[PDB]
Amino acid sequence: WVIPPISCPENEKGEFPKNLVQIKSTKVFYSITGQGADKPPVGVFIIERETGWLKVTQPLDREAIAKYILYSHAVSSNGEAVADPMEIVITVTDQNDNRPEFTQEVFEGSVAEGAVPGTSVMKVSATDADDDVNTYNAAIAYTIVSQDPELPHKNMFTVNRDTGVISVLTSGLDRESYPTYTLVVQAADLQGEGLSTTAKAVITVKD
Amino acid sequence: DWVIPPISCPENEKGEFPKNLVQIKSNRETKVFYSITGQGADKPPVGVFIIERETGWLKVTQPLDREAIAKYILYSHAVSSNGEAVADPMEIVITVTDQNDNRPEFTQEVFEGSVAEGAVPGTSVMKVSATDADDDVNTYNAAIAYTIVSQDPELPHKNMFTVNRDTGVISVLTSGLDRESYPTYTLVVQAADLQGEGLSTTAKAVITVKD
Ligand SMILES: [Ca+2]
Ligand SMILES: [Ca+2]
Ligand SMILES: [Ca+2]
Ligand SMILES: [Ca+2]
Ligand SMILES: [Ca+2]
Ligand SMILES: [Ca+2]
Repeated sequence: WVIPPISCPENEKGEFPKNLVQIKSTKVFYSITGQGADKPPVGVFIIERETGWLKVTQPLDREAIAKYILYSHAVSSNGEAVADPMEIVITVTDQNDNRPEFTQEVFEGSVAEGAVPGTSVMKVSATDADDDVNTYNAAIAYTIVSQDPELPHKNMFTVNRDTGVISVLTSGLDRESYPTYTLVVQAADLQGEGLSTTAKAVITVKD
Repeated sequence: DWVIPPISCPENEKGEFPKNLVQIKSNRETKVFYSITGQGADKPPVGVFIIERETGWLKVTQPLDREAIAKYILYSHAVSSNGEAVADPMEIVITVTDQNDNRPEFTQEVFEGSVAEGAVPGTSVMKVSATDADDDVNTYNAAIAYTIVSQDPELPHKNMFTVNRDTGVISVLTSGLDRESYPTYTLVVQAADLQGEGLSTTAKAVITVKD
């Protein structure tokens, strides 16, 4: 045989089917087997019997299947396999089509009112379904969007953009005055420059 | 003949470099040395692509940028240890595939428009436009949807105007324009790719109410 590495981007558009590669091996008839061919999901990839042109029949979702393993078969017209089945690996390449997702809707934390600026309070966390191995499409930066109340100061807390750890930023926390803060926290991919989602951190001020 | 399949590589890849692409081969029989020529190999940008001289493994050495170069045209060479080419150079085409790494940008910071006060709801006012440097032929990464983010003043109500999400045409949505109370509106308009769901930017549309 001879089998090149094969790639298809997810979320393609336009006319289908789309040509991938021509598989070459008495007239020969080409077949593919495997999950994605004759097994679920059935018919995502096909091959032309006579030409050996391997094709994709629909847009792909990498977050469903990121890698397909198929086998090509070559059968003469008289009915004999003229070659061993050849392993074909198709790599589905990533597009940034998933926003980060916070693991909780409302994270809860507490802080001692006398805690010095720079004191760690709590941690927020988010996942991103996109390709964190080969891309930055899942590279999350955390930021604080808003603080309620805006008292005594507007920015009482800060979040570490890599780790999602929230710390005391400035002085002035006081249980008697404002016992609770609701922060809107954001997670944004492409290292903060990309798609984003929000959630809340509720911080209660202790003695 | 040579054997050369389609080669593609996504832009903006991270991780360890270099990365394997495909193995280049010829059926010839002495010890063969492989090499590559072209822009991206031995010509500017030099060394983006390299080949292992004895194995024929073609590799990329760094992240690519489709908006700089979307397609490379290289040639592979096969030379015996005695110094004679043992095949004719083979064209190798490398397609750089798109990532959504460009946010849309409006063609102006402030678009200016104007509307007669008694214009019936549904009347076209002005147009906003944005472009996107990503691949609009093959992806949704440059597929812009227009929306109105905000209207100032919010009087006599909000939603005085609307925007066609495909065309950027701003029209009168509801009645109530009154130049002697609210002489102008500043709309914050957004263009967002992936059909409205993706990367976004904002601009202003300032509308002067005529009589
Ligand atoms: Ca997907
Ligand atoms: Ca993502
Ligand atoms: Ca994806
Ligand atoms: Ca780019
Ligand atoms: Ca874009
Ligand atoms: Ca791009």
